[PDB]
Amino acid sequence: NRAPTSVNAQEVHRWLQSFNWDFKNNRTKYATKYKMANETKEQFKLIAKEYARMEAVKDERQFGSLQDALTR
Amino acid sequence: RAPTSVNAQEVHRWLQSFNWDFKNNRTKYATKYKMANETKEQFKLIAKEYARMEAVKDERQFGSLQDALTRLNAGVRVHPKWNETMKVVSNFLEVGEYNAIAATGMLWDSAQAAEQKNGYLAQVLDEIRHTHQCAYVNYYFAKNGQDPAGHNDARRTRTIGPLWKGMKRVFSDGFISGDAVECSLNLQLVGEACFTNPLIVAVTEWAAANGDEITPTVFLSIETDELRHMANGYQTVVSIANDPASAKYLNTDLNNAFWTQQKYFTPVLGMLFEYGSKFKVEPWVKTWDRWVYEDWGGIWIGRLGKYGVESPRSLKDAKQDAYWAHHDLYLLAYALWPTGFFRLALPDQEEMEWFEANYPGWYDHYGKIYEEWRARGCEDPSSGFIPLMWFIENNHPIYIDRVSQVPFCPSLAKGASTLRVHEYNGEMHTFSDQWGERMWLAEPERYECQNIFEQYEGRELSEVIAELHGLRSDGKTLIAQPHVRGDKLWTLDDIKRLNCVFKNPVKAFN
Amino acid sequence: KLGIHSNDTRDAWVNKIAQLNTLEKAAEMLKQFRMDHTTPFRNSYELDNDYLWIEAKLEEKVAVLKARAFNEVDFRHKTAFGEDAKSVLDGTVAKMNAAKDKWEAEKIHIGFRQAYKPPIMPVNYFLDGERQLGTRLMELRNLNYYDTPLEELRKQRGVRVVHLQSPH
Amino acid sequence: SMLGERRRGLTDPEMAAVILKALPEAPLDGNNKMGYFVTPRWKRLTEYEALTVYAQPNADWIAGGLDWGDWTQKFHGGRPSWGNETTELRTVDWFKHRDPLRRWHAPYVKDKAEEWRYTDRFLQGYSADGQIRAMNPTWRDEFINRYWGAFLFNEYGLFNAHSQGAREALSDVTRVSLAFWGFDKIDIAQMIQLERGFLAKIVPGFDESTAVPKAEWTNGEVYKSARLAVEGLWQEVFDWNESAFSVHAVYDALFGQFVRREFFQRLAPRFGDNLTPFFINQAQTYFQIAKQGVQDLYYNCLGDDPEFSDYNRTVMRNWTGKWLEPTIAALRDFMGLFAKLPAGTTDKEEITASLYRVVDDWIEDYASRIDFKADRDQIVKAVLAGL
Amino acid sequence: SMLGERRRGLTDPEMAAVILKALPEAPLDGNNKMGYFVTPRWKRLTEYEALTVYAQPNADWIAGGLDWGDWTQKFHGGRPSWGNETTELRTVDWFKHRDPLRRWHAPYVKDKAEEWRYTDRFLQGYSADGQIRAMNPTWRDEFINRYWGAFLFNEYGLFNAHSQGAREALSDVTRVSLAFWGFDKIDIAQMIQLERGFLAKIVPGFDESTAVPKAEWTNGEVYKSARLAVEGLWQEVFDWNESAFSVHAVYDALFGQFVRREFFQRLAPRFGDNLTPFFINQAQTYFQIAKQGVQDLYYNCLGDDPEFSDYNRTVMRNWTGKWLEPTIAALRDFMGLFAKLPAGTTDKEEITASLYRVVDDWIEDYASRIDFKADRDQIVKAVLAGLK
Ligand SMILES: [Ca+2]
Ligand SMILES: [Ca+2]
Ligand SMILES: [Ca+2]
Ligand SMILES: [Fe+2]
Ligand SMILES: [Fe+2]
Repeated sequence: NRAPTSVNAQEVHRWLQSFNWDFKNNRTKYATKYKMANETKEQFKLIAKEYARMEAVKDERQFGSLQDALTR
Repeated sequence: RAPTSVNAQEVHRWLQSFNWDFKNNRTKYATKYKMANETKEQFKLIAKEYARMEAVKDERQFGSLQDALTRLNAGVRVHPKWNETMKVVSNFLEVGEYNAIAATGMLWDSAQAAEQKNGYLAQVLDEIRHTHQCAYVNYYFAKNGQDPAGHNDARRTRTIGPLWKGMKRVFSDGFISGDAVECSLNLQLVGEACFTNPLIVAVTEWAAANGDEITPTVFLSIETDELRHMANGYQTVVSIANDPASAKYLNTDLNNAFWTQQKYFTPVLGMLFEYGSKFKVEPWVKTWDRWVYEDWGGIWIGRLGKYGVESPRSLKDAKQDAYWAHHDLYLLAYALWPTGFFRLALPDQEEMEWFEANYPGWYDHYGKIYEEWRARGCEDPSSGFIPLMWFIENNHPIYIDRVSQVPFCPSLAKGASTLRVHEYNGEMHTFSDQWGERMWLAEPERYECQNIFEQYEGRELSEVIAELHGLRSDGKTLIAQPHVRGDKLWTLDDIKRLNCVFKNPVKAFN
Repeated sequence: KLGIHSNDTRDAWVNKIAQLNTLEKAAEMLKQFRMDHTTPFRNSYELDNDYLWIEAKLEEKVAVLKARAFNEVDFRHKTAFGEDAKSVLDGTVAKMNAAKDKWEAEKIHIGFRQAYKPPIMPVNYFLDGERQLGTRLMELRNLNYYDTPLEELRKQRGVRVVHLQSPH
Repeated sequence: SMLGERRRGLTDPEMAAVILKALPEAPLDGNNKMGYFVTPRWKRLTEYEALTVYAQPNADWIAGGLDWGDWTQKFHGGRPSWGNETTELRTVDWFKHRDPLRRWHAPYVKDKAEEWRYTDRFLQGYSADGQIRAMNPTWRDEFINRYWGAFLFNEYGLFNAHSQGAREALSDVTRVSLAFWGFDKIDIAQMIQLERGFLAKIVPGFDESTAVPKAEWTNGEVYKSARLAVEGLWQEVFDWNESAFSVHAVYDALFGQFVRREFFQRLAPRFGDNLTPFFINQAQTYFQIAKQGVQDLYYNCLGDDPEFSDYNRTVMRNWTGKWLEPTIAALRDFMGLFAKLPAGTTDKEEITASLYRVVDDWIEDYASRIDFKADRDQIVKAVLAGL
Repeated sequence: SMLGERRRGLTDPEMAAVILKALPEAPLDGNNKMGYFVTPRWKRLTEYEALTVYAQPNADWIAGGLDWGDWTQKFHGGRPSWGNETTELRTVDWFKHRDPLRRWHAPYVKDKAEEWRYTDRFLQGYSADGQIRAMNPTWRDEFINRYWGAFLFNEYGLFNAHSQGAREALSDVTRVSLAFWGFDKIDIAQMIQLERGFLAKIVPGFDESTAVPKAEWTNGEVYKSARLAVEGLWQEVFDWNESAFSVHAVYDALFGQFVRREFFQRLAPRFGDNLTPFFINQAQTYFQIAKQGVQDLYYNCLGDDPEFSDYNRTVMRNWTGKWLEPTIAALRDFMGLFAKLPAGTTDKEEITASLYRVVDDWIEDYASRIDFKADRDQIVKAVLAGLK
């Protein structure tokens, strides 16, 4: 009942494909000979918050090495 | 609608008023002094800002460790002797950091002013950070080093040897047992200001000289937290400078605190630096003089003069006993090498020349002895020789000071050789100096620590080692070793065959 | 069976304390144990290497018994012996503040510990005394701490000097 | 110089060559796991456990200790540095405790720092977005400034109650948790002041001075029994376990939770105040964090100790009963605060439902763990009988 | 092996010795400041500026560019990779813009990451604390699930309106700010879904499917004009500045602020909903962060351009008038939602006052900066017409 619960990126991404909707002018603004399929999927189920966290962790180690040990 | 917020100082301005008066609003610990309830702190921090300033440091530190340092194999390309020395340095300091948590928790309970309490509190958290930092050094060297044994289990294997007992006296019990103010003096006024602070930096220097970039990364970060602790100790004095009891007790608790800390670090640190390294940074005699006499005894203590603080009366004594102290102790440490959790090495030719150059007379005493032990095979497991046997053969008993727990051998020492033996209510006691003797005489119930000869009396050496897990993963090879090479490592059987059985040296006076 | 953490002498006491089944007996054996093996005034040092561990193993037995023999009010204000915690506290503190010197003050403090250390006296009262008693003991001891030369101090302590050696 | 004068053994050709020459062919032991001898609480030993368990040098005479012998230096009188004598509770091993959140210093300051920096950003957005315009003026200048502020002294008092425990805790895992529980409390008190300081910047006649909230705390009437219960848990208790148990599994779980969650967190939103809840969101996150640790120590470890299960539960039921009374008293006094609220703010039907929420949660999370038979109806009645 | 096979020049004795021997006695230039030639906005050059300004290889024919010559490869037809032709606005230097928060990638993901971890901590504390118990059922199932939910599509559309600008922005500083304004919008849309997903876990029967919120957005009346405006801003605007300006300095500044702050942020608390405001706090924080950047680019840099100030203001006034009508229509339809609330929730006076708050803030923070003559009561009366 009152068990610590939360929501992750994959759980939100499950519904991301539905965010786009139809309307006459919903089309690319760029010239192209091709037509990208309306239901193409992506390999990684990310959302903005999770993308930022994983990149932030990388930055920490990188800049940490640069500013501390490598400089010393 | 300008973007607005609030910082730490703005909240801290009202921190002092957080405490309110009421009958039982007083310290729960016995003390002779009275800390002014209107004492202020130097750094205006709140819990959240504190966490942020520390989190930023962690970022750099762990970033360097996990990334660049690991990619450079920094955990391995370190001189064998230093890999071993760090097992002791990191873990022994770890307990100092850990008890400092309880110590400052006691100081926090002692302070009456909200701000003074907040200063101590900041240290409580720092000491927790430092405990985990020292823990991480051992953890990293165990995970990525040339010899994990000892680094991976010091918390239990350190209980086998005698050097650990004295460490607990200065960095465990000395930090938390007694008048809060006395503990404050052992930890902050003397411990950190005189030794800890300079030690941490010096260690990073010796570490770098011997290829160790792991320790500098961690220890230099610990170093950045020290200014808040200095202020705490300084503020401790300011807090009681007005109380009349201060003029009656401050100088004796300080002197006792000074003697207590130097008694252990004077010999131990010089030993770890000069004998636990290949490349030297600076002769310990020079270092000690600058730290204890020039910086602490002079500049630091001098600034507390306006508060009635006087230079420790036992200072002259400390300097006389100091010169050969670390050289004398290494002889005992190496002679009892099977009781440690680290591998030791005898000085090589370059080192012997270095020791003689910096300590005229070193060779004729210590040098000849080490060459004698080596030629006799103290490094070879098939020799059946452990230097402790040489002490017995030549009638050079080794005692443990009842107070400081520091091992001493009066018949061989080139340094202090005084010995006072007393009997009281069916128990013998051995002391190595007049200050420690007074401490026991005046406070016998404060010092009942059993020494290793008492606990191990009648026990065969290999049994004690096996029982306290002094073995490596294969369950046969000893953690401790009389050399730092990769072959010819001593095993429990090599020790068992020596038929070495401990005896209490004090019983010879019966 | 010799050993540091596990030895015959220790196994001997565990079986002994196990025979206990009365708060009275248990509490009494603890009070007596502390008189026989703790502090510089112990009756003997025969259990020097095991008394600290054995004591705790006794305290446990007494603790469990006192919990099943006392009521909520007493477990908090009454000693295992039946005394009234607060009374004992204020009394001992009275004597301490009256003590004429450090020699007298130390006897009171140490004696207090040997007799009322938990599970005997409730922790709250005990540590409260430890706070007041210790304060007085130090005030008397640390006054002119270095005045008395070692020769005399040794006499005052009543120690039997067996050997003195000093080149300087 | 560009190269510096100090030569480093890792990069200096000469020194490095010497070091490499002295190195063994392979590690002198394949066991590269620090803390390997520690009994894992979960599948595999965690970093939290390795870096924490056994840092405390306890000897075997202190349940769990791995060292031997007496301490090297003790208090005048003979009191040990650490000893069984500082707490009524007994156990087979003081190192059994484990923070469910596995917090050692690093993760701990990382989380609080993120909170600090987000807090700063939030305040900059709130003020820039003019959201203060929709906040009830009476609620701000009277209930936030006086009554909410006064509650900071309650939290501050609970904070200080941890001082002795920081010094007496019998293990490392327990000392770290205790320290963090106490630090989070002072944080909350400083956040209450932070909000008052923020209001002072965006509201022309608002005074951040603690004078008003302090007098309300010291000489007030709403928190009178509350303060009394605080001065007692802090300065009258000398048993570190009693102080931590009583403060977290009794008082703050009933009083504290009602005041924070059932009064301000419930009523503030009705006065157009999303500011205060922003800070209470933190206090609640912290309360729930600490709770997991409190439960693991007193129930999972002590209350269910293979040898002192019955004994410890008895002692805790004793403590629960001992402080359940001063707590209920602290509540009743607080109830008198509803009378100063504007008409129609809330009715007796709501407060009764909120109280049962606190009481029921308390029973489910604490009381029932030590087999303490508490009567929900009587408790609510006892407290509710103070409007 | 313990040592490894690969020898490194920094640590390998032989290789390092070779390297050290070739080194000069001191640096071959004392100017160790990357980007020293960049005109600092503040006292000293910032890390943000050094790592960002002039990263874009523009030639001098695109205002402020330091390179020369035509692009190496253009579109079929001849359209340049980047060119002045992609926006009506003109300036002396496209590199003048500065994000007042000085956000380059590292600081940006750092803050969002902090917000993500705290959010997860908050939800775990909220659910464990059982605070959901006091939330009005109707507000939750009807207004949060359907109406707040439908708003995710509004934010998603505004996010997508930034796609062309990400490609056409004429400088590094503008592209980075634009990218971050857009990324913050998709984040909000995802946080609205996150909340619905959360409620679905702690409330039996709550369906996190987007079907209902989407049907409200695509076919409902309350958001009809909002959707029409968003579809236009996103797909009918080919000018990257008209898009960014109209989105942030017109539509979202008026409609967006009203929905988020004057409806949900303002009313949720009245129904025991401290959950939704937790996320709206993030949205408002993001809105205010973007506002500073939007103001610097359009007012400080373009609207006050020493050479094209008058011109740019004329163009932005033009865009404001163009998008203000569709925005009023969006707000007007949104007024229909108030009739759906339980009687007594709010009244016409509160609604009107809240409308004036948004309009007055817009006139102060945006309209007045370009001398757009906005009539506050005329705008509000036009919107109130939608009150059913
Ligand atoms: Ca319509
Ligand atoms: Ca009205
Ligand atoms: Ca008008
Ligand atoms: Fe430290
Ligand atoms: Fe320190």
